[PDB]
Amino acid sequence: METIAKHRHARSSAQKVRLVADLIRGKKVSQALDILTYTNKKAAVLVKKVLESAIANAEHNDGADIDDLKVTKIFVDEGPSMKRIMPRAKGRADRILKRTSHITVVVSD
Amino acid sequence: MKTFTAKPETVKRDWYVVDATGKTLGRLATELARRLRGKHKAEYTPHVDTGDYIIVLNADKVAVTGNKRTDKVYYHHTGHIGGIKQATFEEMIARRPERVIEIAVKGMLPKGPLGRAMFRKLKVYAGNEHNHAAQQPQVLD
Amino acid sequence: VTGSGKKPWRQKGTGRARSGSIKSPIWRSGGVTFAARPQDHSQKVNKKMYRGALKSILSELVRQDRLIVVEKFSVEAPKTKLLAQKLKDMALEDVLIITGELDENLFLAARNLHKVDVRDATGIDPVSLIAFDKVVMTADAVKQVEEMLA
Amino acid sequence: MYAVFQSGGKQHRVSEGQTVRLEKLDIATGETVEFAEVLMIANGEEVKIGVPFVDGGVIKAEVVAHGRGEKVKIVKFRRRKHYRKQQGHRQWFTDVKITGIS
Amino acid sequence: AVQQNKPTRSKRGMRRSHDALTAVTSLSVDKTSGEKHLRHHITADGYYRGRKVIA
Amino acid sequence: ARVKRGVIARARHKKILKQAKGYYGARSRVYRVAFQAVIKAGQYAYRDRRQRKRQFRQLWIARINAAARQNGISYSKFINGLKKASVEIDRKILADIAVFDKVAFTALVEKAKAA
RNA sequence: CCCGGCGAGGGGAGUGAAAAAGAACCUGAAACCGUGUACGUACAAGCAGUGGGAGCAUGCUUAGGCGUGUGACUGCGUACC
RNA sequence: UGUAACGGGGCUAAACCAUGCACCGAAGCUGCGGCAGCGACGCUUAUGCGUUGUUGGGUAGGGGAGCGUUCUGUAAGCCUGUGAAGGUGUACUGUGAGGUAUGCUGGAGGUAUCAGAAGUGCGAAUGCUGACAUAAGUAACGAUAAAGCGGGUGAAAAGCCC
Ligand SMILES: [Mg+2]
Ligand SMILES: [Mg+2]
Ligand SMILES: [Mg+2]
Ligand SMILES: [Mg+2]
Ligand SMILES: [Mg+2]
Ligand SMILES: [Mg+2]
Ligand SMILES: [Mg+2]
Ligand SMILES: [Mg+2]
Ligand SMILES: [Mg+2]
Ligand SMILES: [Mg+2]
Ligand SMILES: [Mg+2]
Ligand SMILES: [Mg+2]
Ligand SMILES: [Mg+2]
Ligand SMILES: [Mg+2]
Ligand SMILES: [Mg+2]
Ligand SMILES: [Mg+2]
Ligand SMILES: [Mg+2]
Ligand SMILES: [Mg+2]
Ligand SMILES: [Mg+2]
Ligand SMILES: [Mg+2]
Ligand SMILES: [Mg+2]
Ligand SMILES: [Mg+2]
Ligand SMILES: [Mg+2]
Ligand SMILES: [Mg+2]
Ligand SMILES: [Mg+2]
Ligand SMILES: [Mg+2]
Ligand SMILES: [Mg+2]
Ligand SMILES: [Mg+2]
Ligand SMILES: [Mg+2]
Ligand SMILES: [Mg+2]
Ligand SMILES: [Mg+2]
Ligand SMILES: [Mg+2]
Ligand SMILES: [Mg+2]
Ligand SMILES: [Mg+2]
Ligand SMILES: [Mg+2]
Ligand SMILES: [Mg+2]
Ligand SMILES: [Mg+2]
Ligand SMILES: [Mg+2]
Ligand SMILES: [Mg+2]
Ligand SMILES: [Mg+2]
Ligand SMILES: [Mg+2]
Ligand SMILES: [Mg+2]
Ligand SMILES: [Mg+2]
Ligand SMILES: [Mg+2]
Ligand SMILES: [Mg+2]
Ligand SMILES: [Mg+2]
Ligand SMILES: [Mg+2]
Ligand SMILES: [Mg+2]
Ligand SMILES: [Mg+2]
Ligand SMILES: [Mg+2]
Ligand SMILES: [Mg+2]
Ligand SMILES: [Mg+2]
Ligand SMILES: [Mg+2]
Ligand SMILES: [Mg+2]
Ligand SMILES: [Mg+2]
Ligand SMILES: [Mg+2]
Ligand SMILES: [Mg+2]
Ligand SMILES: [Mg+2]
Ligand SMILES: [Mg+2]
Ligand SMILES: [Mg+2]
Ligand SMILES: [Mg+2]
Ligand SMILES: [Mg+2]
Ligand SMILES: [Mg+2]
Ligand SMILES: [Mg+2]
Ligand SMILES: [Mg+2]
Ligand SMILES: [Mg+2]
Ligand SMILES: [Mg+2]
Ligand SMILES: [Mg+2]
Ligand SMILES: [Mg+2]
Ligand SMILES: [Mg+2]
Ligand SMILES: [Mg+2]
Ligand SMILES: [Mg+2]
Ligand SMILES: [Mg+2]
Ligand SMILES: [Mg+2]
Ligand SMILES: [Mg+2]
Ligand SMILES: [Mg+2]
Ligand SMILES: [Mg+2]
Ligand SMILES: [Mg+2]
Ligand SMILES: [Mg+2]
Ligand SMILES: [Mg+2]
Ligand SMILES: [Mg+2]
Ligand SMILES: [Mg+2]
Ligand SMILES: [Mg+2]
Ligand SMILES: [Mg+2]
Ligand SMILES: [Mg+2]
Ligand SMILES: [Mg+2]
Ligand SMILES: [Mg+2]
Ligand SMILES: [Mg+2]
Ligand SMILES: [Mg+2]
Ligand SMILES: [Mg+2]
Ligand SMILES: [Mg+2]
Ligand SMILES: [Mg+2]
Ligand SMILES: [Mg+2]
Ligand SMILES: [Mg+2]
Ligand SMILES: [Mg+2]
Ligand SMILES: [Mg+2]
Ligand SMILES: [Mg+2]
Ligand SMILES: [Mg+2]
Ligand SMILES: [Mg+2]
Ligand SMILES: [Mg+2]
Ligand SMILES: [Mg+2]
Ligand SMILES: [Mg+2]
Ligand SMILES: [Mg+2]
Ligand SMILES: [Mg+2]
Ligand SMILES: [Mg+2]
Ligand SMILES: [Mg+2]
Ligand SMILES: [Mg+2]
Ligand SMILES: [Mg+2]
Ligand SMILES: [Mg+2]
Ligand SMILES: [Mg+2]
Ligand SMILES: [Mg+2]
Ligand SMILES: [Mg+2]
Ligand SMILES: [Mg+2]
Ligand SMILES: [Mg+2]
Ligand SMILES: [Mg+2]
Ligand SMILES: [Mg+2]
Ligand SMILES: [Mg+2]
Ligand SMILES: [Mg+2]
Ligand SMILES: [Mg+2]
Ligand SMILES: [Mg+2]
Ligand SMILES: [Mg+2]
Ligand SMILES: [Mg+2]
Ligand SMILES: [Mg+2]
Ligand SMILES: [Mg+2]
Ligand SMILES: [Mg+2]
Ligand SMILES: [Mg+2]
Ligand SMILES: [Mg+2]
Ligand SMILES: [Mg+2]
Ligand SMILES: [Mg+2]
Ligand SMILES: [Mg+2]
Ligand SMILES: [Mg+2]
Ligand SMILES: [Mg+2]
Ligand SMILES: [Mg+2]
Ligand SMILES: [Mg+2]
Ligand SMILES: [Mg+2]
Ligand SMILES: [Mg+2]
Ligand SMILES: [Mg+2]
Ligand SMILES: [Mg+2]
Ligand SMILES: [Mg+2]
Ligand SMILES: [Mg+2]
Ligand SMILES: [Mg+2]
Ligand SMILES: [Mg+2]
Ligand SMILES: [Mg+2]
Ligand SMILES: [Mg+2]
Ligand SMILES: [Mg+2]
Ligand SMILES: [Mg+2]
Ligand SMILES: [Mg+2]
Ligand SMILES: [Mg+2]
Ligand SMILES: [Mg+2]
Ligand SMILES: [Mg+2]
Ligand SMILES: [Mg+2]
Ligand SMILES: [Mg+2]
Ligand SMILES: [Mg+2]
Ligand SMILES: [Mg+2]
Ligand SMILES: [Mg+2]
Ligand SMILES: [Mg+2]
Ligand SMILES: [Mg+2]
Ligand SMILES: [Mg+2]
Ligand SMILES: [Mg+2]
Ligand SMILES: [Mg+2]
Ligand SMILES: [Mg+2]
Ligand SMILES: [Mg+2]
Ligand SMILES: [Mg+2]
Ligand SMILES: [Mg+2]
Ligand SMILES: [Mg+2]
Ligand SMILES: [Mg+2]
Ligand SMILES: [Mg+2]
Ligand SMILES: [Mg+2]
Ligand SMILES: [Mg+2]
Ligand SMILES: [Mg+2]
Ligand SMILES: [Mg+2]
Ligand SMILES: [Mg+2]
Ligand SMILES: [Mg+2]
Repeated sequence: METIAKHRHARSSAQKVRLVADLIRGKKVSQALDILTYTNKKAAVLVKKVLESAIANAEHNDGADIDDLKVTKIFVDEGPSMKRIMPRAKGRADRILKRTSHITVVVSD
Repeated sequence: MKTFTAKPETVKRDWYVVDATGKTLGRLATELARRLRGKHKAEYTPHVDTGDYIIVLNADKVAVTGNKRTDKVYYHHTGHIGGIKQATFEEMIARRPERVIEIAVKGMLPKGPLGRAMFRKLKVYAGNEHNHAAQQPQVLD
Repeated sequence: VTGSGKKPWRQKGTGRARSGSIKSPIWRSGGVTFAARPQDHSQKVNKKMYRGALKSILSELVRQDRLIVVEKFSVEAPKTKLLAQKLKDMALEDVLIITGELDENLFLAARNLHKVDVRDATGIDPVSLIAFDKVVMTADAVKQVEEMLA
Repeated sequence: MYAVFQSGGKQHRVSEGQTVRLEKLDIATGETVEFAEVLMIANGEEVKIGVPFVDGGVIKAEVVAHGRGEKVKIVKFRRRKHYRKQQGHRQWFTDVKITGIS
Repeated sequence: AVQQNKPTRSKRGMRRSHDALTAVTSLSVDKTSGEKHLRHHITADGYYRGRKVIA
Repeated sequence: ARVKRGVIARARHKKILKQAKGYYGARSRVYRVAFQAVIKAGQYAYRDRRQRKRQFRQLWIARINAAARQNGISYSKFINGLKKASVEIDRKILADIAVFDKVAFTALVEKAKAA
């Protein structure tokens, strides 16, 4: 089994969330859950909630067992960006992009 | 029909010694650079380092014609604000006699990774003794 | 196109390609450079060329054996079932039944039949004589067409 | 064993048995060819030439195939002079299997 | 100010090579309870060095 | 009769981007940049079919000149020696014989020594 | 049902012929951004390709080699309009 | 700014004057294929060619012969849920525009042949619309009037309530 879980339209850019997701890759679920408790970032809480989903997701539906489970394929994709007007000096306007991410996690064994 | 090219792994490299005592710098340096490159070999390939290892002992005793002992200058920049340093052929032998053959060969070798690779092959020496007795480096003239 | 003549932004000053109208064909939602106008594509054909072409095509039917000349050709009552049934014996399907005396009974009975067409001897055409796989002409119609083409 | 011979305006150092691609010949798909244009024959004793060709040496070969080579594209392009040209080319060859170094 | 011509994926990557942040890999364990925490920091429940010193 | 040109343009761009496969950065990805690279590749290709014939001749000549000087004759005198003995063998083969069969090659240098 | 804040969002289960038809809903290209596999890449100078070319990885027929990806090193090479 | 007035190394011959055969050396010439333009040739024939010469760099520009696209006639025909168009790969093939066959995706249209008509082919126009990059996780987060601690609720509290 693989047993996916994913946050779609997660309010943070890829680049930032992808920085956390590089910590957890091919690591044991119990070790991976710990790191994000003591990774001083927002995207840690955002990525953890998907993993902690993926484990229950895996254990209830399909695979069972928490000991032998590794984060095989974690990846963050850039989602739809919301355009907003930011007015600048001298009359001109800039179109800022409130970015979103699609965070996927795969918890196999 | 796909002509032969010397495969590095199959290249059987040889060791040589040249006594440079009383030899003309350029005429030595040339014949060295021809060998180092591997031109003399019938399996010469321009993109492979086919040439032989050479030991050039008694570099300080190398001879030069005319007034080049004093007149021949070796310029180099320090890469600095106005740093151009010169050294005559005497002054060069007084400090670094290895540099004379080195520079005279390096100019005659090609310029690039393989050119630098075939320089490494050369082994210049000031004294008559060489510590590469292990390779049985045969005498060349 | 609907829209003002106004320049949206001025000639110089702003770092942007000089525009003169919202309606220009190189802009979106306005222009079409060489817009079509309703036009008449009909072209002149010389009487002698038209007659000559008819004489050319109508003579080639004789060589190919498409032209089936007949005596009296007419359905009994205005009914398709009978006309469809009588072409089985004649061994015909895609045809141009040319008739001098154009019967309403025969006409009405060939309106619904697709591969059959019933033109008058006067109203033969260049495309029709070529299009249909056979051409059934009445002896009166041949006599009329002979005189018409001349 | 190996011998040298001239064929398509050019020479081939060939051995007995192996296939050789050479320039097209006016020959059938599965007939045979005799090269009396032999330049050299090597063995224990080498038979080299002080004249054009050997003497009684004849290379007998059999025609294998009559296909065409890989498509070579030709791109001519004059920078800034509103000129460029395109032209493919497949060269005809004839594979021959050697069956007699005499 | 201002780039003459745009940098690549390659360079952008080359710059980002050092942006990768390090994990802790150094979790403590409280003597009595056996709960994981940061070194020299108190636990979630309220322990430090096997003695309760917090409500 | 309005003609959309999305199907055919794509097919034109995609053809060239297939030829650009292997190039660095935009030169593989971006038509506008690739198309130049693909043309240049063609120009260089056309050129280098000429230079391939040059380079190899030099490569052979260097091998023959190397193999000749082992036996004590220079290339310039060797080829004149072969010409004067009406030998028709080319550089390509002399270079191949020079590498492979030296005991054979030696006989050509003697054959040249006669003239 | 299950994770989550009786959220979002997911995993199921189910409906359908199909749910990468699940409402941000036919098809779903390209730019652009990723995750994994093969090779190359930390003494090397420039339109980044092109002719040569070792090795290595895979596909094959094998008891030769020939495709395919890669491209050490090397001759030539200053984009398009 | 740096040798910086042989391209460099370097040379008393690897300089110069003279002669003498060598060799290298271009897409030049010859060799062996392949294609095409014009002219003769025999008169084959209405043009294939035993041929047979010769030519074939090309901006402005002039003259030929084609590919492809959407639509109309051939077509109430033909190909298509035993899988169309489109998307995406692979393999052949033509001198080129291209063409053919097929894997996966797609889930319903497509269209031979020879004609006809064009909104008929885009890389550039500081082109026009939409999408996405770069700089960059950079500057900045808008008055230098100032915060501190306790409890509360809450998944979570520097900012909310007391
Ligand atoms: Mg939120
Ligand atoms: Mg990384
Ligand atoms: Mg974040
Ligand atoms: Mg986006
Ligand atoms: Mg402002
Ligand atoms: Mg203003
Ligand atoms: Mg000073
Ligand atoms: Mg060079
Ligand atoms: Mg309007
Ligand atoms: Mg006006
Ligand atoms: Mg006005
Ligand atoms: Mg401007
Ligand atoms: Mg509008
Ligand atoms: Mg309009
Ligand atoms: Mg328009
Ligand atoms: Mg009109
Ligand atoms: Mg008109
Ligand atoms: Mg009219
Ligand atoms: Mg009239
Ligand atoms: Mg019909
Ligand atoms: Mg009428
Ligand atoms: Mg001939
Ligand atoms: Mg021009
Ligand atoms: Mg073209
Ligand atoms: Mg600029
Ligand atoms: Mg610029
Ligand atoms: Mg990348
Ligand atoms: Mg950084
Ligand atoms: Mg560790
Ligand atoms: Mg339309
Ligand atoms: Mg377009
Ligand atoms: Mg496209
Ligand atoms: Mg297609
Ligand atoms: Mg194009
Ligand atoms: Mg594509
Ligand atoms: Mg490649
Ligand atoms: Mg490459
Ligand atoms: Mg692309
Ligand atoms: Mg691509
Ligand atoms: Mg040659
Ligand atoms: Mg629970
Ligand atoms: Mg809540
Ligand atoms: Mg509740
Ligand atoms: Mg609950
Ligand atoms: Mg939802
Ligand atoms: Mg939900
Ligand atoms: Mg869902
Ligand atoms: Mg079901
Ligand atoms: Mg069902
Ligand atoms: Mg079912
Ligand atoms: Mg199906
Ligand atoms: Mg499915
Ligand atoms: Mg389902
Ligand atoms: Mg599914
Ligand atoms: Mg299903
Ligand atoms: Mg699908
Ligand atoms: Mg679907
Ligand atoms: Mg779903
Ligand atoms: Mg919904
Ligand atoms: Mg929504
Ligand atoms: Mg919608
Ligand atoms: Mg969408
Ligand atoms: Mg539908
Ligand atoms: Mg789809
Ligand atoms: Mg998609
Ligand atoms: Mg869709
Ligand atoms: Mg797709
Ligand atoms: Mg894409
Ligand atoms: Mg693509
Ligand atoms: Mg990209
Ligand atoms: Mg990346
Ligand atoms: Mg990638
Ligand atoms: Mg990657
Ligand atoms: Mg590696
Ligand atoms: Mg170095
Ligand atoms: Mg290295
Ligand atoms: Mg560099
Ligand atoms: Mg350099
Ligand atoms: Mg350079
Ligand atoms: Mg290449
Ligand atoms: Mg190659
Ligand atoms: Mg291998
Ligand atoms: Mg190179
Ligand atoms: Mg150069
Ligand atoms: Mg270049
Ligand atoms: Mg140039
Ligand atoms: Mg200076
Ligand atoms: Mg100075
Ligand atoms: Mg200088
Ligand atoms: Mg100088
Ligand atoms: Mg000066
Ligand atoms: Mg001076
Ligand atoms: Mg000066
Ligand atoms: Mg010079
Ligand atoms: Mg010179
Ligand atoms: Mg003298
Ligand atoms: Mg002179
Ligand atoms: Mg001469
Ligand atoms: Mg040549
Ligand atoms: Mg030529
Ligand atoms: Mg020529
Ligand atoms: Mg012709
Ligand atoms: Mg003549
Ligand atoms: Mg010419
Ligand atoms: Mg021309
Ligand atoms: Mg002009
Ligand atoms: Mg044609
Ligand atoms: Mg057409
Ligand atoms: Mg077509
Ligand atoms: Mg089509
Ligand atoms: Mg139609
Ligand atoms: Mg109609
Ligand atoms: Mg038909
Ligand atoms: Mg029907
Ligand atoms: Mg049919
Ligand atoms: Mg059929
Ligand atoms: Mg049928
Ligand atoms: Mg069916
Ligand atoms: Mg089905
Ligand atoms: Mg079936
Ligand atoms: Mg099927
Ligand atoms: Mg199928
Ligand atoms: Mg089809
Ligand atoms: Mg259509
Ligand atoms: Mg089609
Ligand atoms: Mg298609
Ligand atoms: Mg198919
Ligand atoms: Mg098949
Ligand atoms: Mg099909
Ligand atoms: Mg599939
Ligand atoms: Mg599917
Ligand atoms: Mg479907
Ligand atoms: Mg449907
Ligand atoms: Mg399907
Ligand atoms: Mg339909
Ligand atoms: Mg049609
Ligand atoms: Mg037409
Ligand atoms: Mg047409
Ligand atoms: Mg027209
Ligand atoms: Mg017209
Ligand atoms: Mg147009
Ligand atoms: Mg354009
Ligand atoms: Mg173009
Ligand atoms: Mg243009
Ligand atoms: Mg543009
Ligand atoms: Mg600008
Ligand atoms: Mg634009
Ligand atoms: Mg950015
Ligand atoms: Mg930050
Ligand atoms: Mg920050
Ligand atoms: Mg900066
Ligand atoms: Mg800063
Ligand atoms: Mg700041
Ligand atoms: Mg501030
Ligand atoms: Mg403030
Ligand atoms: Mg202030
Ligand atoms: Mg209180
Ligand atoms: Mg509190
Ligand atoms: Mg309390
Ligand atoms: Mg409390
Ligand atoms: Mg509470
Ligand atoms: Mg609470
Ligand atoms: Mg809590
Ligand atoms: Mg709680
Ligand atoms: Mg609670
Ligand atoms: Mg708490
Ligand atoms: Mg507080
Ligand atoms: Mg504060
Ligand atoms: Mg505050
Ligand atoms: Mg406050
Ligand atoms: Mg307040
Ligand atoms: Mg209150
Ligand atoms: Mg307060």
